[PDB]
Amino acid sequence: KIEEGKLVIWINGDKGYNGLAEVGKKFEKDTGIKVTVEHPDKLEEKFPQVAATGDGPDIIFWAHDRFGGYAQSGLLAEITPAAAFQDKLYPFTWDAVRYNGKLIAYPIAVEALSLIYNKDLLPNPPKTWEEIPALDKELKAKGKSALMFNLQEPYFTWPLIAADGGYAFKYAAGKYDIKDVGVDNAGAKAGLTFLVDLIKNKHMNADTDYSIAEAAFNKGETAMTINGPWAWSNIDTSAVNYGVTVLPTFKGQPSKPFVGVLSAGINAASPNKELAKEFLENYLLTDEGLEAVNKDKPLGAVALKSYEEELAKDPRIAATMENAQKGEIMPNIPQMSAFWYAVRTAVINAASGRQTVDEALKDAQTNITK
Amino acid sequence: EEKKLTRDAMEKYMRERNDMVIVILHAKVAQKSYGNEKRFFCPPPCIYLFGSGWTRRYEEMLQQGEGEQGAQLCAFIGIGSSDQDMQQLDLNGKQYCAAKTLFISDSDKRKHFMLSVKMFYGNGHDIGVFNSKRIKVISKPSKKKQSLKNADLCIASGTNVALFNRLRSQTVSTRYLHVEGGHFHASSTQWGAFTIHLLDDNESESEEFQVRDGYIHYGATVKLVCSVTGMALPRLIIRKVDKQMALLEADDPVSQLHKCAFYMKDTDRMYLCLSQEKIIQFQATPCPKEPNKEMINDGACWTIISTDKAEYQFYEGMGPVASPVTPVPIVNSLNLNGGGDVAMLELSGDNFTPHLQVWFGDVEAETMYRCTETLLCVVPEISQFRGEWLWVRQPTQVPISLVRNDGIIYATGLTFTYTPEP
Amino acid sequence: GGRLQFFKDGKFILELARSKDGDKSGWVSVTRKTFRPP
Ligand SMILES: OC[C@H]1O[C@H](O[C@H]2[C@H](O)[C@@H](O)[C@@H](O[C@H]3[C@H](O)[C@@H](O)[C@@H](O[C@H]4[C@H](O)[C@@H](O)[C@@H](O)O[C@@H]4CO)O[C@@H]3CO)O[C@@H]2CO)[C@H](O)[C@@H](O)[C@@H]1O
Repeated sequence: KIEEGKLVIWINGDKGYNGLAEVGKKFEKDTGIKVTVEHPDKLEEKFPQVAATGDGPDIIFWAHDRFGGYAQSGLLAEITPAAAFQDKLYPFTWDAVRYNGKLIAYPIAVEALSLIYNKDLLPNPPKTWEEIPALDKELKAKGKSALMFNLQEPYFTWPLIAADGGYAFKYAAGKYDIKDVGVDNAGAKAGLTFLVDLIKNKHMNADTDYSIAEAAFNKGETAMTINGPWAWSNIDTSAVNYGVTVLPTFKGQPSKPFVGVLSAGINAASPNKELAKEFLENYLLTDEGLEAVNKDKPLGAVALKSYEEELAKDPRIAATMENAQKGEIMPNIPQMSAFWYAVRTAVINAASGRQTVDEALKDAQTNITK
Repeated sequence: EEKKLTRDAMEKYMRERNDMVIVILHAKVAQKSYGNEKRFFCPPPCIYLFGSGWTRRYEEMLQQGEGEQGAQLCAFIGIGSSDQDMQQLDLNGKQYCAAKTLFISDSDKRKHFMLSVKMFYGNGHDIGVFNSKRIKVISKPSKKKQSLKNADLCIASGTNVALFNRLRSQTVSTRYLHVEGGHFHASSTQWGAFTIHLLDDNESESEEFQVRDGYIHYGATVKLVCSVTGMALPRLIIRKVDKQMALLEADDPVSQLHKCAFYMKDTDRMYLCLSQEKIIQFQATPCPKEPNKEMINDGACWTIISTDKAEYQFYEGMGPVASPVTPVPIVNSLNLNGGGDVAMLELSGDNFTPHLQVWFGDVEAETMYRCTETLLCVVPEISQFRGEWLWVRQPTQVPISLVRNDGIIYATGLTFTYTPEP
Repeated sequence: GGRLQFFKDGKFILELARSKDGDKSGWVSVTRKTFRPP
């Protein structure tokens, strides 16, 4: 089904896909190979559905957590770069895309959530989650709110849930123990209880999603948001004077974001594997290719050493990496999506009142391991 | 212009599910016409059309300029031999049509046959040929104890039957047991298929009653339940009829086209009886000469016959096609196939071709054609359904379809759920 | 782990569970209310 002599790329809608299309245009001018960049919704779920029948893109971009599941189903071509190319990227980024001893994708950039704040509404942002209720009361009296962030995606709420003890899979005896899940322990319950208490006390709304939080922060209605590097371009074009800083602590402990490595996998059903490798290694993973993408939507701390060094002085990237150091790089194992699906429902059910915090997390604990 | 089914076209289909449905209700056996006398099939085979797709297609053809005659549905029914002598069914703009003049002459030596319903539009656009289930050719029932001569001639508990009464010197010849508006009637135009359930002799009167298996014998306590409405009669005792009298001593199995009476259990000789289109209780008079015999009314003599149903569903996923939608693939069973490197799902049925793909909801599966009775497929990625766990109230029953290369979608009656391991 | 249950006109006909550690997955038929003595 995939057309030979062309490249089809899938990348998420929040990433610099227009910048990636510019790299695709340069590739086409030099090789005669047309590159089509698409950003379909639920691409990470569609990829295993269509790639199993020989369809799908030649190249798929997503954070590395999804890739072990794709590799287990035989959907990815093995990545075998020459030593001289492999050395151009940070070893820990190659570790994120290593599964059962094999490289299964090319690492692109390191992402972590940070606290983003409006310097005019809030020159001194809170160091703790505990002081957000009093801050919101003060801002509400002036028709503003303290904080708005995406409550629909567990990626955004996980840093708080993990802070006091929540974890996905315990690492033991050289591997992740898929039967040892940490979503219903005391720490995870304390984190989710605090979040639900914010909703109960009307400091946050259970319905707040990505677009609602982005519009509110970028219009100057909320003093703070929680977001990744990709969100900085839209704030730059707004009138907001913003800062990017360390996430608030909870019970005196840092918020622990799950760190993602944006990665590019090659479809095992692609008849254009050598063209995909040439595009990724010779065009994208260069100072020029990453700059074109980064200028569209910031990538975070890129995997390419030379270009990461060039951008390293950006204080927004230093804050991203300060938050990243306090968290951990996601596992890439197949059970990762099972963990995310279960935690997503637990947060939504507890935030809406459909389940108590305890019942939501106990049920997520069971389902993540099931 | 033959077009493959797209995910968007499947998603659109899964929203409304307006499948074109054809139902053929008929008896499992047919008595032969010896000499010149024609014994028309009784109850008359009935053809039902369901779904909004029939009227929609008609209105589309009128707006396309086909005209009334061109847009009309044409339906013919035959016995399959001689193939040439099919009878027209007046099915246009109707929910159903009964075929009242079908027969099988003594010259036809087939032991079994199927009814064939040929359908097309007035403009010549072919729909196809839809078969009934296999019908056995039988001789007139005799006055002998059915010592399991054929499991086919007997009537099992949990199977469907039609019940009819032949009227002598009346303008209405035959009346059939039928349910409408929560009432049982003796209809002259319609017939119901009733599930006959065997009950234990000590089973009391109730709606949520017991489960019992085996062949129905005379003297057995039975429950007759409408296969469409679920309406039931009170407990009955199926009894053998000789001349115009019910035989209490009969214990022999109930056979095809036997004349039988239904005694209303725990009443004073009350029998299920017709009076015009009405269903009543009629009191039998005990025989002065014979002790184990009760004189019943003509309206209390019912002829019993096993029935069957053939159902076909299709949907033009990519619009009208140049080829007939038949033979409609049928899936009877599923099993996991171990023989081979990867454990594949095995679909057993009929009318499979190398032009069919298995779809799990809106996800197309890798399908391997083995023979006309077997298809194999690789279960596709379905882990996205974990997104619904503790979100949906009940697990979603996801439909499994067979899709043809020209976009025809065939509903299979198969669904799956994806739930946490207990 | 997740389990697949198949239904024919609403009636339960088959259950599949995922294949163990060795080596890939994979589906196995399962009879949860049947004990087979070794
Ligand atoms: O119906 C349930 C929802 O199912 C789908 O969402 C799932 C994804 O399929 C899972 O992969 C997972 O998503 C993770 C994601 O894998 C992980 O990388 C991280 O995603 C970040 C991303 O790294 C970052 O670069 C940026 O894009 O923000 C993303 C988060 O929004 O965290 C995700 C989980 O929050 O779990 C989700 C469900 O939570 C489907 O796409 C949804 O539409 C559907 O509602």
